[PDB]
Amino acid sequence: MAGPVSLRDLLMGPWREDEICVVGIFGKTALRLNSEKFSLVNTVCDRQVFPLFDYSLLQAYYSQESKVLYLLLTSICDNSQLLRACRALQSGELPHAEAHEFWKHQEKLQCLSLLYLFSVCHILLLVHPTCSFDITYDRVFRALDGLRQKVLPLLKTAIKDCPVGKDWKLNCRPCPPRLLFLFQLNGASPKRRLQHALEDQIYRIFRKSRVLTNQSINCLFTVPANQAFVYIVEDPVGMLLDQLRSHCTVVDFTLREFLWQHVELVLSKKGFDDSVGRNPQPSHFELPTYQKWISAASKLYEVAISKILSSIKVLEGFLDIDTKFS
Amino acid sequence: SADPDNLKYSNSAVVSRQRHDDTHADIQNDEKGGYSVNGGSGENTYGRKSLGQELRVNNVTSPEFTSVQHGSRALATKDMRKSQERSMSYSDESRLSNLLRRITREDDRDRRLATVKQLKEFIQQPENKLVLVKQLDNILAAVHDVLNESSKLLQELRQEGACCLGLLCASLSYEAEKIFKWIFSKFSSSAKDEVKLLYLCATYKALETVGEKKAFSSVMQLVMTSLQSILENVDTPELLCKCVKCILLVARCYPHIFSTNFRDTVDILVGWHIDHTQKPSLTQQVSGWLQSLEPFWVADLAFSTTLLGQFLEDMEAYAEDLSHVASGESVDE
Amino acid sequence: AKLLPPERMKHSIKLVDDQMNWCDSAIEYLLDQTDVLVVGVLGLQGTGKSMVMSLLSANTPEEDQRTYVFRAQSAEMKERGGNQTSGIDFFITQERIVFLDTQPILSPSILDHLINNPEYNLPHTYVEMQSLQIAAFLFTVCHVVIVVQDWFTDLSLYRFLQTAEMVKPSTPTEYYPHLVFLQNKARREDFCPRKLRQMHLMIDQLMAHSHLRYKGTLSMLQCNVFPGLPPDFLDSEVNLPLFSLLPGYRGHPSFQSLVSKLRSQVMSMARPQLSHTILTEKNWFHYAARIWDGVRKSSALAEYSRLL
Ligand SMILES: Nc1nc2c(ncn2[C@@H]2O[C@H](COP(=O)(O)OP(=O)(O)OP(=O)(O)O)[C@@H](O)[C@H]2O)c(=O)[nH]1
Ligand SMILES: [Mg+2]
Repeated sequence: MAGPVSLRDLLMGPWREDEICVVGIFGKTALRLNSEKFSLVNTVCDRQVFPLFDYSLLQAYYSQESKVLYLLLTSICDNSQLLRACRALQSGELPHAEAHEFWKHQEKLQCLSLLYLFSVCHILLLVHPTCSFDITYDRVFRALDGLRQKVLPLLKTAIKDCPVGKDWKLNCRPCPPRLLFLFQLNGASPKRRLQHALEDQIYRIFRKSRVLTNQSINCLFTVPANQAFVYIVEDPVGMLLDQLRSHCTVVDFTLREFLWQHVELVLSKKGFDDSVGRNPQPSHFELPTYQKWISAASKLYEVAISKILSSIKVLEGFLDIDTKFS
Repeated sequence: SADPDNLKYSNSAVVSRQRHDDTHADIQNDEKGGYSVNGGSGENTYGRKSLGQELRVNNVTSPEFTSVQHGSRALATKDMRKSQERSMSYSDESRLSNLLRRITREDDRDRRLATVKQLKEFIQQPENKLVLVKQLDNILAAVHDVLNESSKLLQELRQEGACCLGLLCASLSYEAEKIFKWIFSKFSSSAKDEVKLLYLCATYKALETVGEKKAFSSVMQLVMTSLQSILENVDTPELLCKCVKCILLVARCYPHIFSTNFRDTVDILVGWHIDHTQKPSLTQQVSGWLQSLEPFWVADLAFSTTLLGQFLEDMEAYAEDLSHVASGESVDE
Repeated sequence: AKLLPPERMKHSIKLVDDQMNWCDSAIEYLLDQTDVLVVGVLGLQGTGKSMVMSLLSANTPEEDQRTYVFRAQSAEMKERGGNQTSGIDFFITQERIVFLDTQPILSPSILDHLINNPEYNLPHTYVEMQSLQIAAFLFTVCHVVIVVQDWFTDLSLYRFLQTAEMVKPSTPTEYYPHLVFLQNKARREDFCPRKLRQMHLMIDQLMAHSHLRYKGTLSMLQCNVFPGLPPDFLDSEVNLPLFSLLPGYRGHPSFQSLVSKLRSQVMSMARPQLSHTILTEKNWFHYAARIWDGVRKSSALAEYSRLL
């Protein structure tokens, strides 16, 4: 009965509290029949929510049997919306400068929609079907702290009249969202070691780039648990053709344990205290309810989708380096 | 001799003494008193040491019943009883007489834990029984293999693990329908009463699951048409009663095994379409799709020569939506 | 019989050291020929940019990986990350075809090596400079740039290639090499007409303003009766009784056939003149070394590093 929509979801006035735990899903995906985010949403809740067959069309879906609100983003980095962007840019909307400005605006809208996940969410699941940490995300994560801080008062002044609580209004988010990167396999016990290698690489990268600070930073470390899943190498229509060949003749969590190990820390109010450096240990679990979460997300979306937020995009200076260089 | 017993109390002397086990009497309780006191690492070694010295008719099996102090201290020791009963093979102390009741007490306590004590203390029991037969053991096992596990919090593979118990034990007791009768007496009571509640749904699904766990083995007798009444009384409390959107997985699997015993002779198959044709109400769950399509295969196996009309016509835009990435549901459709 | 002495290689040769240091070990295998093809490859960490070069220059698809000129990933994939190709390698096939299997541009393994141990403020803004230095050296020196990609439409790749052209030092008309987009590890979907059209549209819209010859002479070797549906461009995809012995439906051409049809295109690629002279295989090395010094100490990068 749940509808995979975000704009219509927030425009609500059943499952009221539900002790929900939202999970953001962003990242890049290849041209395929079923997107990676859709497959993840279908495998997590153990049901085909999105049945298979140039904007960031962010869509939500609540699972009553798991109390998880999956919010999947269609950022231009994805190859599904990018196809429609290149189609609309081919026939009728551009010169070189206009096309570059269009791509820059698309990337800015993507960053805005992503800040909507690092602002109202608990866990985050990246998508990169390469098995290699995309260093670009670093410059993206380093480009979100600027927006997460400068646009911080612009968001606090718009979520004041909300039952979110004290800590949520203080840091503008329910709690530090944990990044759980999820890479797909292409060629390859052997995977158990690759997960730890990628975890160590990502940790070192975010520590040397200041992307993972010892305080309430935009992201989290997740040292005790694991935040690097590796999918097995099915998706297209080839199972039927592979079943013809058979008809004619006649540990290692899987999308549930690897994600539940982190979802339980929010559904059980355990929190995200996975911090290092003998810090003050600020860990506000802030287990929200469907009603309160929707009340907060409505204002968050109305402000970011933006009186001054639209004027803060120029405060990035980390993704439009091409424009300044030219 | 006795020196290796003390040496077994670092691991060098323990290993050196472990070789004497292949050859006294004071060593039987040595490992049971040392394995339950030492750490977990040096526990299975001791548990296996004394299992090759003597016959251990009553010396080893004596202190094992008194291992109620801890869970592992009892599981590892009962492993000693299992190994000795599987190694003797001469029918002196192996699934024996009233003394064996101790193991039954063990079976009466293994449900308290997470079924870890049942991973081995139930799989070797049927194999240890080669000459003497016992039927009350099946009832005493099912009392907890399906009631305590019905809400044991996953409690996911324990049902399948215990299913083998009845498979390897239900071969005897031709009059095994008493278990089905006792499981179905409260079946209709919990089905029709009272309202949509979690406890109800839980016990209902547990009873349904038992309906197949026990049916998997009972194929000998009779069956003097009682299975028709079983099908009727299983379909009536689920078709119109709920009507609640609960977990019909086991509710859909019960008629599968129920009708798997009749090929073509006769049935009330007319009253089955509404049971199955009404189940395809998208969309949940991924396993529910398979548990519902399997009844389709069962009905198709029962429609040998008398079925036609709207049945196949209802396969135009209703069941074709189960052809998605899911391999299980793909093959089941 | 001695007036025609040939010369061949056995393993790769690194021009740029692990620390981005030019090497003079390739002149031994260079000759005084004019028409010398120079094909380079750029890609992500595990995009498979050396196996392609190995199968195109000397090796074939049916041969052990250890025999490849350029070391592939056999046991390093399962271990910490990848990036087995530290620096730009070198190899001249019997056909005098120079091959440049550079390191993975924007690779996490190089960043980890830098963090664990350089004239910059952060190692993250340094792995992007080495990537730019290799992309500019692969455009001002190479005749073809084989942009390998593990997965299709990596917007980061299309936004980085457009940034490497900005650093391309001109004035030695601006010389702009070709661009071969290899979809290494391609699934059965990539070999569909609709998928081909979508890929061509996407790569033409992303590279609409590149000034690089990314279209014209590829993607029309092994297909169906298909006429040219889309604005075809340089895009060659590389996959990853008797009735009982029927192989499964791969859905794509055989790996050997695709490797052969891509090697034929790479060898047949247009070899336009260099900056201002013929620059024979010997003069080329004297022309690619000066470009390296001019790009490693150029003003374009010196200004771009401040913007990072
Ligand atoms: N490109 C490619 N790689 C494959 C394929 N099948 C298996 N592989 C494996 O994927 C790895 C990537 O291929 P390479 O081209 O050798 O990788 P590389 O060129 O060294 O690039 P780096 O990962 O940066 O070191 C190889 O080591 C192979 O073992 C395939 O069909 N194409
Ligand atoms: Mg390589």
